[PDB]
Amino acid sequence: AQLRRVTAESFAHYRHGLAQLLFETVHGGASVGFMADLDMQQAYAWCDGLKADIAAGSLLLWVVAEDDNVLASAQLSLCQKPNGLNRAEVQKLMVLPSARGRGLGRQLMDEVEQVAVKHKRGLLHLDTEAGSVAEAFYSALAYTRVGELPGYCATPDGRLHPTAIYFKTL
Ligand SMILES: CC(=O)SCCNC(=O)CCNC(=O)[C@H](O)C(C)(C)COP(=O)(O)OP(=O)(O)OC[C@H]1O[C@@H](n2cnc3c(N)ncnc32)[C@H](O)[C@@H]1OP(=O)(O)O
Repeated sequence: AQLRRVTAESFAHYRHGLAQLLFETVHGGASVGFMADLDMQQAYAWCDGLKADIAAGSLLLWVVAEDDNVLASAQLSLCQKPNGLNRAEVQKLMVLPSARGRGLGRQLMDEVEQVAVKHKRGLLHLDTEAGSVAEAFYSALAYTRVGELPGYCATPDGRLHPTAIYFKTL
């Protein structure tokens, strides 16, 4: 199982594995953008909407994989505004339910942070469901908690919940 940065040219190889990861993460209960009715048709559409920012270089995408089998993934959105070059937003960090607790989340974030540094990004920020396993995760990775935004998004079943803002100065 290896970590690879995905390009526009290698995307096709991981597209299916990435849609299944999103699929299992959503139905595992996480708030990562979708509802309980997400099916593979919609996961594929999510994957296809990533292709252009990945080809344009503003969205970096990684996966931890066994060939085409994707066990986890992480993305970094490089801010492109003329006064925001010092920052980037971590998003879509996900690990198959069955492969959790084995350190994959952390192997991804360590890559993300090192590439962030190689792209002169002094600031990494993100938001994630308040009270979720993702909170203890970022905290363990020494990300600082800013606080919450109430009713930020709904859980896959409809319930409104807050998101919690975290950051890391690299
Ligand atoms: C911007 C963002 O991406 S927000 C999206 C966040 N993603 C999600 O909520 C998706 C659902 N969750 C997941 O896919 C996973 O649980 C992730 C990505 C949050 C990370 O999970 P894993 O890959 O299994 O984490 P990993 O084992 O690398 O975490 C390392 C440390 O984090 C902490 N940790 C991980 N899982 C947990 C948990 N369930 N409870 C408490 N602490 C935990 C621990 O400190 C752990 O060190 P340890 O194993 O010695 O105790």
